[PDB]
Parts: sequence; structure tokens; C-alpha cells
Amino acid sequence: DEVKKINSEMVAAKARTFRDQQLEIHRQMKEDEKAEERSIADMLEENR
Amino acid sequence: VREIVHIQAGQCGNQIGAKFWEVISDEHGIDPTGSYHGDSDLQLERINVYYNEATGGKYVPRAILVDLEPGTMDSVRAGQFGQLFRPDNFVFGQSGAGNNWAKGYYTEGQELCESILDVIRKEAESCDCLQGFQLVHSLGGGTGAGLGTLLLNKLREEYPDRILSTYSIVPSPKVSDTVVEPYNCTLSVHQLVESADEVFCIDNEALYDICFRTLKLTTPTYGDLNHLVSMVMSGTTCALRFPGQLNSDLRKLAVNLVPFPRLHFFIVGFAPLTSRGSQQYRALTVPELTSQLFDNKNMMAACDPRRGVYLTASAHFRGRMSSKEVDEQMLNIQARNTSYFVEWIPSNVKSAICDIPPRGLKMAATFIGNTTAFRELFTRVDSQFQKMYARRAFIHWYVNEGLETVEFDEARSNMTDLIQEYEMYET
Amino acid sequence: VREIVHIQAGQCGNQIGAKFWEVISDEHGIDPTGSYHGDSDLQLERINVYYNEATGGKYVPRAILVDLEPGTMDSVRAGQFGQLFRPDNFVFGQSGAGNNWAKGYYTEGQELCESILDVIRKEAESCDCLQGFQLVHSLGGGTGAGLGTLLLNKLREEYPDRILSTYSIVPSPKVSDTVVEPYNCTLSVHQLVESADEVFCIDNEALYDICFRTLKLTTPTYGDLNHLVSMVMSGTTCALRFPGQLNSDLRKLAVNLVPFPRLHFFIVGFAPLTSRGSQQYRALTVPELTSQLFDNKNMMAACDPRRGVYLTASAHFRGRMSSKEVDEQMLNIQARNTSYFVEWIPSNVKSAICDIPPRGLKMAATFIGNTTAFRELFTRVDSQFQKMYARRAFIHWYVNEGLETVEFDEARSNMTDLIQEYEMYET
Amino acid sequence: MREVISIHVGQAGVQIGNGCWELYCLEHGIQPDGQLPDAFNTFFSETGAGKHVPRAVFVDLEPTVVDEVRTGTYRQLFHPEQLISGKEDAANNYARGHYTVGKEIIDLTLDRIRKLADQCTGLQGFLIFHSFGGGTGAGFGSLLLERLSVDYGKKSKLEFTVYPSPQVSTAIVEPYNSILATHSMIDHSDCAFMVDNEALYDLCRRALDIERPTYTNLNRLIGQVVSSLTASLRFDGALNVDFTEFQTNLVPYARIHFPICSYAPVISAEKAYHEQLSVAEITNSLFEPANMMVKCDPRHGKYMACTLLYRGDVVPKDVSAAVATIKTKRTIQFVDWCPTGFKMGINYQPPTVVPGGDLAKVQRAVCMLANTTAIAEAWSRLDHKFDLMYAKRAFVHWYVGEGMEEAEFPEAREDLALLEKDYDEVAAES
Amino acid sequence: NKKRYASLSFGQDNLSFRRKKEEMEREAAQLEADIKTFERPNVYITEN
Ligand SMILES: Nc1nc2c(ncn2[C@@H]2O[C@H](COP(=O)(O)OP(=O)(O)OP(=O)(O)O)[C@@H](O)[C@H]2O)c(=O)[nH]1
Ligand SMILES: Nc1nc2c(ncn2[C@@H]2O[C@H](COP(=O)(O)OP(=O)(O)O)[C@@H](O)[C@H]2O)c(=O)[nH]1
Ligand SMILES: Nc1nc2c(ncn2[C@@H]2O[C@H](COP(=O)(O)OP(=O)(O)O)[C@@H](O)[C@H]2O)c(=O)[nH]1
Ligand SMILES: [Mg+2]
Repeated sequence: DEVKKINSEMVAAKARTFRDQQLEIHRQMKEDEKAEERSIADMLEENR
Repeated sequence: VREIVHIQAGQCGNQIGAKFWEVISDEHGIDPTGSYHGDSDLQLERINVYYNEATGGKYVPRAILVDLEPGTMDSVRAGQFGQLFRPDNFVFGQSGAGNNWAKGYYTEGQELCESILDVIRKEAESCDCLQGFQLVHSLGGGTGAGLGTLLLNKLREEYPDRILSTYSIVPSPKVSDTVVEPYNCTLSVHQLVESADEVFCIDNEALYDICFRTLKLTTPTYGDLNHLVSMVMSGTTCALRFPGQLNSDLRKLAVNLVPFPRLHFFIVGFAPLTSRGSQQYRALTVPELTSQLFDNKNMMAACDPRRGVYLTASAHFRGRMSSKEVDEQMLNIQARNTSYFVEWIPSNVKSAICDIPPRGLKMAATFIGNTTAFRELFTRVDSQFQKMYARRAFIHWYVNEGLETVEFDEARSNMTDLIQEYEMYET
Repeated sequence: VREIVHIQAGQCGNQIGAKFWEVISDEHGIDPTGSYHGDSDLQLERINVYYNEATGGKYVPRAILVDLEPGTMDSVRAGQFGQLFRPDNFVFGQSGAGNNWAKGYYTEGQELCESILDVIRKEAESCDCLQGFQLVHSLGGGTGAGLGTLLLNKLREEYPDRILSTYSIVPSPKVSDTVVEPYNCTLSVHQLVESADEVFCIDNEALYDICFRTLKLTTPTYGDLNHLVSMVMSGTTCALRFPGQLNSDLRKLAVNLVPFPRLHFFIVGFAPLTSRGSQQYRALTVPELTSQLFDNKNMMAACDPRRGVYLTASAHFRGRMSSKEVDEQMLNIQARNTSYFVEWIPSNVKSAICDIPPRGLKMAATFIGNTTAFRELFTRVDSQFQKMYARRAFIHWYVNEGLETVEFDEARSNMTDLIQEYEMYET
Repeated sequence: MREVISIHVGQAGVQIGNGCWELYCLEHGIQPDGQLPDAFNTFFSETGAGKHVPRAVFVDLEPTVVDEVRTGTYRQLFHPEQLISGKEDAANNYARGHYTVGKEIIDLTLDRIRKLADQCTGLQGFLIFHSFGGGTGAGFGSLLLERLSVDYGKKSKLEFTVYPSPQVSTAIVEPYNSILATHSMIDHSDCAFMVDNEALYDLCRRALDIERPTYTNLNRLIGQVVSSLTASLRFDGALNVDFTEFQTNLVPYARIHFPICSYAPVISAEKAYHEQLSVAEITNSLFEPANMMVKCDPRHGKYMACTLLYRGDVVPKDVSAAVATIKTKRTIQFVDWCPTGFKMGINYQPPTVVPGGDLAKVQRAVCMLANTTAIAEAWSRLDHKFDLMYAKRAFVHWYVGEGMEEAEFPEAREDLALLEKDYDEVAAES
Repeated sequence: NKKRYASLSFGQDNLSFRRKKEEMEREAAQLEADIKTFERPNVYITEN
């Protein structure tokens, strides 16, 4: 019953890899967003 | 990790160093009183490179400041970060500069050098993992042009192994301020060629030109000019202070960018630069930085590389970024303009990545390069120095200090040989 | 992927280009501050064609603005969407327009061209698959007429492969507003024929006729006048930006419409147009659009195609509609009026359908045609130029800038040859 | 019972080593604190009380990156004695790292490995990693291998080095260090594999879906190959493969040891869910030139050595069928004097993936290590690049002052020329 | 006391400055001696 290896393999980490990568995106795009905000703060100070 | 001693000479050197220490203190997050007040643990990992420690929770830079007249030293101490410097480090005489190279070299130079040597040796032996010394001076006036070379000769004599990296303010060939300036630059070059391992040239014309081309500052002063110079100051040593994906110290740059011992004069460039209005519009990518770095307008040297050719180049990038993106940009920029690079040196470019970016900027990069366009800069002064030397008017001010005429003859012959050597490597 | 670079020259070009950017900004849904606030996700599918990305979710158009006088740059900055354009891209001179072709081409053209080329080169590298360059300029005065030819020649030298398309305004036969237009137009024709692959000619008089006939504007202005031209530019590029049942880009259009290299001057038209109180009665359908498109009154060039013969033409439709209905309408119009078309080129009219229609209109269409009716426009300027140049001393104004009188004869000889080529291919 | 000692030099070695030992801890099930929540003896040592220590030695002339490991999460796992750092780097100079600087730290490192060698009763060989373009990787590595040759005699010194890329270069003095190191290990190295960053850059983009790669991804892919190579001796299988077995088969002569490597299947996390991945599919994907991590086209040359290693749900019947099908490919050429040229091994343990990684779990996988005459493409390219420099003496002055005698430069050039001629002679047919 | 003493200049000699620096040094010595005298934990005095 090799399929036991097939199914016990496929399920756990690959599906979790999807959610982990999906979570990684959710961190990243607001990570840059707050990098942008602190840059905008650095405009207003340096402008002054 | 590897400590460096910083040396400043002249009115130009002290003010530039003052802004340089402001930038370093800001990036490490050191309070003006000398107490660390930062926000990240990475700042204290390797802060011993430029700072010492006192038994009061305080830090003191390894800075040695030299002048002939005490006016500049009091101005430096009066600054916002004046207290940060050790009181004894201020070494100064009670005589004016005189604007004469010979007067500073022989009369005042021999008097001051003995005391400065002891002060430097105190800082030199205060730490064991020693890298080479750093010098900032100007070649126009008397104190910087003469004393800086005399100290450089002593530094080479005592510590042959260490790297003597120097930064020089080349006399602005069309904007400079001193009548006898061609004499000072002519004489100082001879000492600088044989002693200094690394020489970087900065022209005030370029600083004003870059400021009005890119930054669009309404009322520029030396403070803004010193800040732009300080950016290259901090970017050069960045790999030493902070981690990176490919480390590169000064010795790495010297080995890669110097094909022959007398070819070490370099031109430096910085990116990104933006007017205080326009930065809403930029994308902050490696191609964006590459476009600014390789552009001739951003070069703080009054020479156009397109008139000459490259034979060595290097760039240091600061930030968390791709190795592959830097590899692609350098490969494309090398292949796209192949006419400007000599054939007998494949891969004329060098790369290095440091992980920690400067304050406020997610991406930053510094370009140090070499080209045969240096032949123009020294030709300008050589042609003028010939005009003075033909009529021999102002020589009497240099003879009165005991300087022989052969010093002029040997100096100009040295520059002429240097220009010829750069001419041969055109082919 | 198939990006497009836009260039605006002179007074007429900048005002039309501003309206051109205003319409497209509304079409994609870009708020005047530069941040997306649209409603449909299809708008961001291919915004890279015309828009660049700035950090912070701000989009900046690939716009290059050139003029010799700063007053025009004052107007676009003060406009509603002035803040959208990149401030560095605003390149301008500090002298008057001069109302002269030679003055713009030689005196100030050489000074400005280098800076313009570098600025354009910046945007040229910010696009993977730049399809071609787009120019909007007028042939009347000499600022756009003179400098635009120099820029177009230089761009062809740099980018031979890219499709260069220009939108030019010709001097009106009756509402001409300069004593010396025929000289400027005659000189510009020589460069226009050899450089640009696709040329679209629009005359002010036909625009006044269209507005007064259909739109019923009591007091029409340039803003109302330029709206129709903005629609024509928007319709042409709609295939690249949005899906369609039959995509048709510019290079498809050039292959179909151009039988021979020199025969590339085209006439454009737009449908539907209706007076602001007459829209209730119109049951707009595909045959109704076809009736408007091929009607001679809706043509924006003051040349009746009926007097001449038709070469290959193409029509682009926007919206949802039956392919069979569209295909049947062209076959009917092609066979019904066979006298208008040349017999030796069957299938004279080309089709193309895009799925997404413009705002407010359930569907719309655009017409582009090639015909021998352009000979009337060249005849008008030739007859005027002949009576101009008979008084050969009036050329002295162009002589001051370095224009030798033999240039006028050579330009007219080339322009006459273009007329003759149009005559032979009639049969 | 059986042990392998790992040695890492240069910045490249330590980050590759960091990527490797991260996988092994997850693969054997070792927590970062050294305790547990087997094959441990091969790669870890037990000191009682349930604490494990790796059999690894990291050496560098810079103190920078080694300190970063000392401050990393895995700091408690590694012994301070194992991690050795220097005082000043070689600055991409082979002269500086070989005579002047490297000769200071050579004795201390030799003492450490000998100390760690005592605990390994079943020690069968060493694994060594290099940075060819770096001064420390080449300058210190040549001295280390020269000493190791006489210190232990008949011990398998296996190497995995980063050869310069055909086009992408980060050092202007890269050709000099590469050839001088090439002259060095050609006499001492038992078997050294070659990989280049440019091929790994392309593979991680064309096959794997990471739009914007970094060095970290390259290290993980390298670690997977190393793990599969040594996985035969860690777990049960129908056909175990020992290091001596590779040494006997993969080389037909002493000087022709240089193999090329392949790995399959590399695939994105979701592309594997929509594919079959049978034995034939993974086997046929290996032979494609796009999967080679050395940027040389195998069609130019010929094959005279191959070794299959299987880590997956694999039955020997399919392996024989896959090999037979590959044998019929006329796009693949075999030398006349090597009729079989294959050895395959079967190991049941599937490859282990990393959370937050890039590789999809692959329920059955196969590794390739082959020797071909196509490697002569890389040797020639470095030769012309060197001749472009040395004809005008571009950077000679740095090396001479740091201990290099100029007579060594033609010696390395002549040695490379002899090796190229030797490769061509073997490629010939009778 | 010490902060003001830090706000002094080099190479300067004037009886006004010299008096200030001299009195500055003498005042510092007095205050330090007072601090050292008062540094003891036990102080027996007869207040006036
Ligand atoms: N693929 C990959 N290559 C690396 C990595 N780190 C370093 N390298 C390689 O190492 C080369 C640079 O040399 P170093 O890593 O500094 O090694 P080194 O011998 O210590 O060099 P020196 O500092 O001059 O002594 C680069 O060209 C890379 O090819 C890495 O993390 N991944
Ligand atoms: N960029 C910059 N230039 C300076 C500054 N201070 C002085 N300079 C210039 O540098 C030159 C200094 O001359 P210098 O050789 O130091 O005079 P010396 O005292 O006789 O040695 C002058 O010509 C100044 O124009 C500064 O703070 N920033
Ligand atoms: N349709 C239209 N025509 C304009 C506009 N602005 C100027 N023009 C026309 O452009 C013609 C010439 O303009 P000019 O300033 O000489 O442009 P130049 O050729 O670049 O110098 C004039 O006859 C104007 O009527 C506009 O906004 N719309
Ligand atoms: Mg290294």
C-alpha cells in the first residue's frame, strides 16, 4: 500500500507551505507599507 | 572587529571631519554627551571600530585633529558635538597658516610633528586588531597640503603594513580661491603618489554642480557639501561595522582596483540622490540605483569618464537585497557600453553587499571607480603651474623658507611622468 | 510588455497632451493625487503600458514635456492633474518660441536636445517591451514644428525597430494664424516623410466644422476642441490595454494600412457624436455607428475622401456586439461604394473589436483611413508657398539662423514628389 | 559505527554549512538546544545527558560571519572550539591566504580536526567546501588539503566547491585564484564536484517559482544534494551506497575524477500537486541540460560515468526500465569503453523539507552524479580569461609581494594545459 | 561648575578670562572638598 506514503506525504507540509507563504505575503506588503510611512515621515522632517 | 584611526588636517579637514563624526554618531545612535541611546542591538556589536570606551559608560572617538592656528579648533569644539572629542586630542600651534606650502612643511611642520606622533601612537597602540589610518586634508592651503604629507611620510615610516587611505580636496581648476595654489598642488602630489595606498579626489565644483543638478537646494553652504562627502565617508567602511552577504574591507578594494602600484587615484559616487520634492515619484530599485551610480552627473570629480576609459570599478550596496539583481545590473551595464572598458581585463567591475542600510533609506549604494579621465585634472594644474614657473614671480615666498628650486622641477617631472603612465594604459 | 512612451512638444502639444492624460486617467480611474480609487479590477490589468509605479501606491505617467518657453509649463503645473506628472521630466528652455522653424531647429534645438534625449532615455529603460514612441505636436509655429523633427530623427537613430507614430496639426487653409506657416510646414514635411512610420493629420477647421455641426457648441473652446482628439488617441491604443475578440496593435495596423513605404499619411475619425439635447432620439446600433464613421462630415481632416480614391483603411470598435453584425457592415459599405475604393486591393477595410467600452457609452468606434485626398492639403500649402517664395527676400528671417535658400527648393521638390507619387497610385 | 567529518572554509562554506546543518537537525529531529523532544552517531556525538554536538569545523580568516553564527539561534548547539575565526581576511588574494596569513592559523585547525577525529571510530572520509573566487577559500584550502594528504593518508577527501560562473563574476582577480587552486587539489583531492552560481540562479527561476532569488535559496538547494548523497549510509535500503563505491565507479582514472551533478525533481510548492511524478518522469528530467548546475551543454561532450541515488517510494523494477529507456536515447552519447556506466542505489527515507522553504515535498526523488568531457568547456574559458590578464600582467604585483614566486604562475598554467590535453585524449576513440 | 569650564577656549589670554578660569578652578576645588567632607555617612556638627 505505497499510497499510504503518497497520502501521508502530500497533505501535511505542502498545504501548510501554502498557508505559510500566504501568511508571509500578509506580513510583507504591510512591512513595506510601514517602511513607506517612516520614509514619508522622513520627508516631512527633512523638508522642514 | 577591525579598528581605524581617523586623522584630520587643515581648516577644510576639521569641518569635514566634524560633519563626518555627526553622521557616524547618528548611525550608531550616540548621544552628544557620549552615552549610547540607540534602539537596536546591532549598533553595539562592533562600535569599537571608531570609538573607544571610558570607565563611565561613555565613548570617545579615535580622532586626532591638527591645525596651525587655534581658530578652527575652538570652532569645532563649539559645535553641537564638540564635547564628544577628548580635550587632549586637539593638537595646535600658535602660528598662522600663511597659505604657503613650504612654510608649513619646514618651519611649522617639524615643530608640530613630534608631539602629534606621540598622540597618534597613544591611539595607535590603544587597540590590537588594527587596520590602516584615515586622513582628510586639502591640497590648496598651507596646513593641509604640507603638514598632511609630512605626517603621511611619518605614518608610512612607522607602520609600513597598515593602509594609508587619504581623501584629498583637489584645487578647483576654475573656481579655486588661492593665487599660489598651483604650487601647493604641484608639490603635494609628489609626496602623495609614493606614500598613500588609496587616494580619493573631491572637487568643490562637483559638489556645487551635483547639489544644483539633483538636490535643488536653494541656499547651499559648506554644511550641505560636507554632508554629501560624509555619505561616502560612512559607506566606505560599512562592511567593517555591519554584517553582509559579501564582505569587503579596504584591503579588498585596494587589491581589486589597483592594477599597478602608481595607478590608485580614484573617483567616488553616491546614490540615491533626490530633490526634497521629487522622492514621491521614485521606485527605489537596484536598476534605479544603478542608473544614478553609473551616471556621470553624480560623480563628485570634475572629470567626464566618457572622455577616458575604465580599467577597474567597484560598487558597495547597503541593504537587504538580491545578489542576483546586482549581478544582472553589472553584467548588463558592462556589456552595454563595452567601448569604455579595456579588453585585456575581463570583469572590470567588483561587487559587495552589506546588510544594514543607512538611516531613513531602505536602499543605498556607493560607487568607487578608476578611469583615465584623471589625466584632465592634473593637466589643468600642470599647464597653469607652467605659467607661474615660466616667470618665477611667487617663488621668492618659497625660497625664503629654504625651499630649493629643484623641488618644483622634481615635482612637475613627477606629475608629467604620472600623466604619461596614464596615457600608455589608454592602449 | 508593450509599453508606450509619450512626448509632448510646444504650446499646442502640451495642451492636447494634458487633455490626453486627463481622459486616460479617468478611464483607468486614477484620482488626481495619484492614488488608485477605481471600481473595476480590469483597470489594473495592464496599467504598465502608460503608467509607472512610485512607492506608496502612487502612479506616474511616462510623460516627457518639452517647450522653449516656461509659460506653458506654468499652465500644466497649475492644471487639475499637474501634480500627477513627474517634476524632473519637465524640460524647458528660457527663451521665446520665436515663431520660426529655423530658430527652433538650429539655435535652441541643439542646446535642448541633449537634455531631452537623456530624460527620454530614463523612461526608455523603465519598460521591458517598449513598443514605440508617441509624439503630439503642431506644424504651424516652429517650436513643435522645428524641434519635433529633430527629436524624431534622433529617436529613429537610437531606436530603429520601434514604431514611431506622431499626431500632427496642419495649418488651416482659412484660419491660418501666422504670416509664415507655409515655410514651416514645407520644411517639416521632408523630415516627417522619412522618419515617422505612421502619421495622423488633424486640421483645426474640420474640428470647428464637426463641433458646430454635431455638438452644437455656442462658444467652443480649445478644451472642447481637444476632447475629440483625446478620444481618438484613447481609442487607438485600446487593444493593448483591454481584452477584445480581435486584438489589433499598432504594428498590425502599419502592415495593413501601408502598401508602400512613403504612403503612410492617414486620416482619423471618431463616432458616435451627438448634440447634448439630441441623445434621446438616437437608438445607437452597429449600423448607426458605421453610418457616422464613414460619413464625410465626421472626418477631422479638411479633405473630402470622395474627390479622391481610397486605399486600405481600418476600423476599431469598442464594446459588446455581434461579430457577424460588424463583419456584415463592412462588406456592405465596401461593396455599396466600390467607386471610392481602388479595385486592385480587395478587402479594403479592416476590423478589430475590443471588449471594454469607454465611460458612459455602451459602445464606441474609431476610424483610420488612407486615401489620396491628402493631395488637396499638400496642394493648398504648395500654392501658398509658391506665392510666398516668389518674394525670395522674405527668406531672410530664416537666413539669420543659418538656413540657406536652397533648402526651401529641395524641401518643395521632395514635397512635390510625394504629391506625384500619390497621383500615380490613383489608378 | 560510521562517521563523516565536515570542514567548511570561506564565507561560502559557512552559509552553506548553516543551510546544511539546519536540514540535518530537522531531518534527524534535533532541537536547537541540543536535546530531543538512530543515524545520530554518523553526524552527531552524544555526551551523555541527552546532548548532541555536530562533527563540524568552521574556519575563516574573518571574524565577522563566524560571530554571526555565535549570535544566531543555533549558537547553543555548536561548540566554541569547533567554530574558529581569524583576525584579518585574505582580501581575495591567494598569495595572502596561503603563505603570509594562512600559515598562522593552519596548526590550530589541524589540532582541532585530529581531536575530533579520535571520537569517530568508523570515520570513512571528509567533506570539504570551498569558495574558489575567495582568497581564504583558495589560499587556506590549498594549504589545508596539502597537510591533510600526509596527515591521514588513504582517507576519502570529498569536496564540493563553487566554480566561477561562465559570465557572472564578482572578483576582478577571480581567474588567478581559481587556476592556482586548480593546480593544488588536482594532485590531492580524491573527488571534487563543481557547481556555479549562474546555473543555480537560472534553475531556481525557470523551475522553482521564486521571482527574486537570494543566496539563501542557493544554499538550501546545495544542502539537499549533500543530504541525498549521504542518506544511503544513514537509513535502511535495498541497495546501500558507500563513499568507497562512488570512488570506485565515478572515476575511470586518477586525474579524471571531476564529476558534474544533477538533482530532480525541483518544482514549486503547487506545481507538484498537478503532476504525476513517476519514476520515469523524474529520471528523464535529470538528463535535460537545463537541470545541470554547471553551465555546460552535455551534448557537446560524452558521458563515461553515472551513479543514480534514489530517496523515495521506489521499486527496483522501474529503475531498470527507466535506465533502459534512457539507454535508447540517441541524444545521449556513451563512450565505447564503458558499456554499463551506471550504479543505482535505493533508500527508503523521503527527502525532508523546510518550513518557510521553497521546495515542494516530493514523495520520491533521485540524484545524479556524472562525469563527462563537457567539463572541458569550463576549463578553456578560465584559461583564455587568465591569458587576457597575464599577457599584460594585470595584477601580478599584489601576489609577488605576499610570498608568491612568479615561477608558480606558468606552472599552474602548464598544469591546467596538461589536464585539458588529458581530458581530450580520453575523449578520443580507438 | 565643570560644564562652564568646558565652555572655554584655547590659546586665549586675557586677565578677564584668566581670572574666570582661575576662579573656575578654585571654585571647583572648594566644591569637591566640600563633597568629600560631606561624603561621610555620619556627621556630628553643632549648627549655628
Ligand atoms: N551560492 C553562494 N555562494 C556564496 C555564498 N557566500 C559566498 N559565496 C561565494 O563566495 C565568493 C566570495 O568569496 P568569500 O565568500 O568571501 O570566501 P573567502 O575565501 O573568505 O573570500 P575572502 O573574504 O576574500 O577571503 C562569492 O563569489 C560567492 O560565489 C552563498 O551564501 N551562496
Ligand atoms: N567642502 C568644504 N570645503 C571647505 C570647507 N572649509 C574649507 N573648504 C575649502 O577647502 C580649502 C581649505 O584650504 P586649506 O588647505 O585647508 O588651508 P590651510 O589651512 O592653509 O591648510 C579652502 O579653499 C576652502 O574653499 C568645508 O567645510 N567644506
Ligand atoms: N487645437 C488647439 N490648437 C492650439 C492650442 N494651443 C495652440 N494651438 C494652435 O497652435 C498653433 C501654433 O502654435 P505655436 O505656439 O506656434 O506652436 P509651435 O509650432 O510649437 O511654436 C496656433 O495657430 C494655435 O491656434 C490648443 O490648446 N488646441
Ligand atoms: Mg571571504
